[PDB]
Parts: sequence; structure tokens; C-alpha cells
Amino acid sequence: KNYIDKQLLPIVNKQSCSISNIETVIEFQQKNNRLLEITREFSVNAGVTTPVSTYMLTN
Amino acid sequence: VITIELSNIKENKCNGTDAKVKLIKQELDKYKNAVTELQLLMQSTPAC
Amino acid sequence: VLTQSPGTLSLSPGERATLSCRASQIVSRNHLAWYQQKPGQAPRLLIFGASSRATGIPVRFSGSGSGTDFTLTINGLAPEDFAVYYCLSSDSSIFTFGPGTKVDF
Amino acid sequence: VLTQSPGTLSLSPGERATLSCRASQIVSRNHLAWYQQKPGQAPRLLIFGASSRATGIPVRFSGSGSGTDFTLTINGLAPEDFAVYYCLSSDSSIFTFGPGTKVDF
Amino acid sequence: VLTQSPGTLSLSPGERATLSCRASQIVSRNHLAWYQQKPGQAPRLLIFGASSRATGIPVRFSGSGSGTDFTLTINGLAPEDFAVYYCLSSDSSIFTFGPGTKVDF
Amino acid sequence: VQLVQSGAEVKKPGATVKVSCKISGHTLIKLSIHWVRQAPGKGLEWMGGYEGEVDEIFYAQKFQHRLTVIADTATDTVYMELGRLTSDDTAVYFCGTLGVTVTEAGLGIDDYWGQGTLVTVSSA
Amino acid sequence: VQLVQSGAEVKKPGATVKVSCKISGHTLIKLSIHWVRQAPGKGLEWMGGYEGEVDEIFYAQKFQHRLTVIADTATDTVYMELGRLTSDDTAVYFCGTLGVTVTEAGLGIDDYWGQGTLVTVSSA
Amino acid sequence: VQLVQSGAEVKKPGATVKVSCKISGHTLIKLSIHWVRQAPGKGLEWMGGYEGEVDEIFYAQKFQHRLTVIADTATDTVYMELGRLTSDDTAVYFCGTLGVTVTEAGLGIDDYWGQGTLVTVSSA
Repeated sequence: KNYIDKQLLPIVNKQSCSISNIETVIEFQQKNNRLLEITREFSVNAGVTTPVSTYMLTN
Repeated sequence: VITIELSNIKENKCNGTDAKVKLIKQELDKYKNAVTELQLLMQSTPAC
Repeated sequence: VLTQSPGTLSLSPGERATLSCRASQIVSRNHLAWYQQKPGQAPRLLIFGASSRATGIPVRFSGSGSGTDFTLTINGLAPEDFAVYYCLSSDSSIFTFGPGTKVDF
Repeated sequence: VLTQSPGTLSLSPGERATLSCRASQIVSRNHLAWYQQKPGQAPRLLIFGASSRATGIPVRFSGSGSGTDFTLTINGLAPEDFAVYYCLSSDSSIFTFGPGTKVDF
Repeated sequence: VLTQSPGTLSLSPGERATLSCRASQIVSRNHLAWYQQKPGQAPRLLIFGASSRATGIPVRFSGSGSGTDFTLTINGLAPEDFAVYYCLSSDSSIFTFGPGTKVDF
Repeated sequence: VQLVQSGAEVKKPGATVKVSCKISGHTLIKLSIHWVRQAPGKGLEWMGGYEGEVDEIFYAQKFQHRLTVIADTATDTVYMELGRLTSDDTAVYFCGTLGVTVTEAGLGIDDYWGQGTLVTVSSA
Repeated sequence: VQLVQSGAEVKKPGATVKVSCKISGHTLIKLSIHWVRQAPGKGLEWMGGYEGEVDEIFYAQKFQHRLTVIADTATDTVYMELGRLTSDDTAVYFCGTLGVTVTEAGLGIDDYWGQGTLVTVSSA
Repeated sequence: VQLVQSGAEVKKPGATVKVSCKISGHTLIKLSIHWVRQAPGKGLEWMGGYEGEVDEIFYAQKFQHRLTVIADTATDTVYMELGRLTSDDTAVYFCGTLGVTVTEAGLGIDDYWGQGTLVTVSSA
């Protein structure tokens, strides 16, 4: 929440959004990568996962 | 219990032919799909 | 206190046009926008942030500048963009327009 | 109609050089290239698009420009690049060269 | 042989300042740095590479330049940064400072 | 998505006028509205406005203590009042929604501007 | 990969000349060929050429209706025919493959230029 | 992390002086240490230094053969002597660690500069 709600939310709701530099997009793609892998792994086992992967509870 | 905090978004009203903004809107849409897809997966109880 | 130049210009259509905007005191690169308006109607917003185009303007328009100098240049000058070009600014939160330049011919 | 300047120059080798190319009518940033040709042989292609290097030229060469002004600068002026520097353009699909500038000394 | 300009300037605080550094012979875009120092103390390093900030300086400072012309501009001029600004360079590996410019007032 | 102005009218010196703005398409809890005056043949000048994002009102220094702007958030309307009206304020008034919301990633702005109406300060 | 020109020759005013180009290493269905004339000590000037990507030929306006270019795609040859040859066309002729193919990602160009040949319009 | 200089002293013409620098926080196998001289009211000038990364010692052309710099890597110190000392070398001496390490990805620099000391060439 500290990233999307604080930074990217006020921009994309103004009808004339303009991101400053590409260095922000690449940073945001890394943060939004762990959350994608969690739902991808939950979408085939129908809820119960074994063994717990590194994306879920890292070392 | 593991808690993950995520922020919900309604809809992105802003358009543009620029390239940098195109990537952000593409990823935000992909973020929305993951939450929407996981929303219907909660309804069924786990099978174990 | 913003001053525009070269006042009135009457260049022929199809040639690039240069407009200048000077600031008496230093302003941010952001908090600056260019408005073109034909008389009697609602002004449109051309560029914001002094280097970023708006939503729904041709690729021809493009602006640059940093410090106390800001320049707006248009490469293709169609007969549908003859109007007065204002140069808005805001130091902290106060808006102060400019005298306004008029593109003729 | 393209104009080159300063015509003939005779700067000493080992220092940066500046060449200019002006266009009577507005041309695109691309559709522009620079050719250096020692007399009698095939002219090589230095840069294309007014800002992009070719395949097989030293890093010293570099060009810029936008609108009706295009400048080519060479940082290291080795004794092996003394020739005539043409400034090709293209408005829609037609080609027109320039008068040509010479680097002497 | 590096020459600075405009020597001594006495502009009021709160306005952008411009300093210049010219080189008799061509130097790289890198191998150049700007040092500001108050008398009697250890000089600090403002920018290195003529376009890259150091670690622990305000965003106001910013430098640019290419070839034999290097310019340092500071946007906000606090009373904290009234000192002498040097422009170091190294052609191959030999260091040589400049005459030194002073910001007064 | 489009702003609508009040009706144009004639006025006499010494009185106070009211100008209204109706919003249809948004909630005004996020929109920032202002007021610009264009003289008959001269440039514009920002007079005042209400931001909504911070719920704050700014008035121009040259117009301070002469006007008061009240915006009803629930009734999605911002009211423009002008006290001590002289004979030289015969000008077209546009509302406009101009403002940059700078964040750590980029910039945001918009423009609706309504349609604008003219007020004439006549004698009789 | 290298273009080859024809041999030099002497010519008399009033006749029509022919120049040829041979490509060994490509197919000519993609490469674009042109023709440039360099005066003895003056600058070059684009005369005309055939692109192949669109399969279209353009001729210079000042040389319009005076020359005709025929390119045999199957034979892999582009022919330079110049009629109404005067006495001031004694110049070196290079073919050249110059042209930018702008797309949504970048630019594309190349340069082979062959070797070139000279034609002299003498008296006898 | 901080460099420490030696103590200030007075000197007479014709003799040779020694200056020392101590590092506490690094290894001197990677740092580059130089020597600069600041006249009382004039600009600085690079005198010489030890590279460290390449294990080389550099002397200015105008000061060649007049001073010799020896750095003990194991002892972790750099010694800067000065022979043929005249009466016009009364200046503040800073060590400084300035140098760019250009690679294929970016640039690297640092600055410690110690604290410096002054040497006065008096009569008696």
C-alpha cells in the first residue's frame, strides 16, 4: 500500500497522467512480481500448497 | 498467519499515447486481475 | 512576474514558431503550463510540467525550459492553432498568468 | 534547399570541429544523413537520423539537431577524416544534397 | 590549461548562478569535477563526470557540458554555499586545477 | 464531465454579485476549482479557488478581503461572491479546474473550464 | 554485398547512354537503388532510383521526362538510361543504396555505393 | 574514514621537509592519495601522489626531480618530501584522495581530504 496508494494512485486518476522516468516503472515491476507468483501458484492447487515455495514464506 | 497488505483500485480513467504511462496502466491492470482472480478462489473451502 | 516574448508575431503557416516565457524569480520546472485560447471560448491546456504534452494534442507541439526561461516550439503550424498562448506559473500555490503572445498570419 | 556553413574551414587536427546544416523548409528529425567523401571514391555514411551512429565508425563522430538546424561535431579529429561533408535530406520521398563543406589543414 | 569565468560575481541569494570552465585542449566528458571550498578548510566535491552529483549534496546543484565547455549551475543559492568554486580536470592522468571563481554577496 | 455556469446579467456599481458552478460527472471531493477573469481584450488573471484535496481556499493578494468563496461539498457546488463591485469589473468569468498534483513518480492535471459567462457593470 | 558498375566510355552530344549495376549477395526485392551524379569538382545531386520495397520509381523534377529507369527484378539489374544528353553532363556516376525505412521502433539504412564510373562527352 | 595530517612547523631555506598522512578505516591498497598546495590567497595546484590501484607514483612536470614521494603500504602511510625548498613555498598542504575509476558501467570517486597543515619558510 505504501507505493501504489501514496505515489501511483493520485496520478492515474487525473485524465492527463504523465510518468516522469522509466526508472520508476522498472522499480514498480519488481515489487508487483511477488504478488503475481502467489496467485499463479494458488490457481493450480486450489488452495493448499506443499511444499511452501520461496515466494510464500522466504528464508 | 501470514498477512499481505494490498491496495484496491477502481479503474484508471487516464489515457495517453506515451510509452512510460502505457507500461504502468498495463501492470496495474495485471495487478487488478490477480486480485479479481483470487477473489473467487476464496469461496471454495480447501480440499487438503 | 512573468514576461512573454516576442509579443506579436505574424509568421506564415507551415513554419516552426518559437515562443518564450521568462520569470523574474526562480520557479520550479514543474508548476508551469501553456494555454492557447481563441477569443471568447474556454482555454485549452497544451503542455504541463514545461516538457510533457497533454491528453489530446498533436505531436507537433513540444515545450522545454529550465530555471527562469521556458520556451514553447511548434513544428507544424496548422491554420487551426492561431490563438493567444499564455504561460501559467505557480511559485508555491499562487497562480500568476503572463501578458500573452498572439500568433498572426 | 539546404545550406552548409562555414563553408571551408582549416582547423588544426586534434581539436573538435563544428559543421552546420540549415533547411529552408521544415524537415523531419529523421530522413537526414551525413556523408564524408574523399575525392574520387564512394561516400561513406556517417550518421543517420541526425542523432544515430552508423555501423563501423569511431565513437568520436556525433550529430544533433532538431527543426531546421542540424549540426555535426567530431571530437577527435584524426588525420584520416579530412574530406567533404555533405548533408543529405528528404522531405517526403525526394532527396536533395547540400553545397558541401571541406575540412582543411 | 583551464580558464574560468566570469571571475568574481556578486549576485543576490535566491537566484540561479552560472559558472563556466573552458579548456584550451579537448578533454573527456568524464575526468572532470567541481570543488567548492570555504577558505582554510578541506575542499568538498560537488559533482564528478561533469553531470553526476556526489553523495551528500543538495539537489539544487547540477552540472553539464561537453567538449571544451563545462558549465555549473545552482538553482537555489543558500547563504551556506558562498565559497570559491574550482574546476579540476585530467587529460590522461595528470591533474590541473583552474584559476578559481568566487561567489560573493 | 462538463461544468455549467450561471446566467449572464447586468449589474450596477456598489452591489454584490453571485456566480455558481454545477458539477455533473465527478464528486468534487478531489477536483480543484478556481476562478479566472478575462478582460474584454486583455489577459486573464487568477482570482481565487478551492482545492478539495486539502479542503483549503486561496484568494489572490490583490483581491483579499473583497471576495468570499463558499463551496458546498454535499450539494456539489462552489459559489463565487464578489463584494465591493466597481465599474471596471465588466469581464468574462471562467471557472477552470487547473492544478498540478506532483508526486514521486510524475505529474497530474486536467481541464474542463465549463463555458464562462460575462457580467456587465452598466449605469441603468 | 558489393555493387559493380559498367566501364567508362566516351560519348558525343545528341545520343543516349546506358549504365548498369550488378548485385551479388542480395535479391533486390528489398534493397533500394538510386543514381547520383558528381560533377568534376562540384557537389553531388540525386537523379532518381527504384526502391523495390514498394516497387516504385521516382525521378528528379529537373530531370523529369528526360530519363527512364528500367529495373529487371528477375535478371537482378537496374538500368540507367539518359536521353537528350548534352555536353555538360561529363561527370562521375555512382549508384548508391541510400534510404531510411522508418518504423515504430527505429530506423534502417545501409550503404554499398559500388565503385562508380565516369562518362566524358567529348567532340570526337 | 578520516585522514590525519602532521604538525605545522617553521622552516628555513635550503633544507628538506617531510609531511605524513595516516589512514584509519581503509587499507591503502585501493585508495589513491595525492598532495595539493594552496598558497595564502591563491588557487590550488596538484603536486603529486600515489595511485595505489596500479601501485604507481606520479609527479607534476613542473615539480619533477625536486621531490620524491614514498608510501609504505604495510605501515599504511604516505611520505611526501620536498627538496630544494625555497622561500616562496609557504602554503597550506592538503593531501586529498581524488581520482575517477572509469569502467564500462559508470564512474567512481571519493573525497576525504583529511584536515591539512601549513608550513612557513621564515628567516629565523
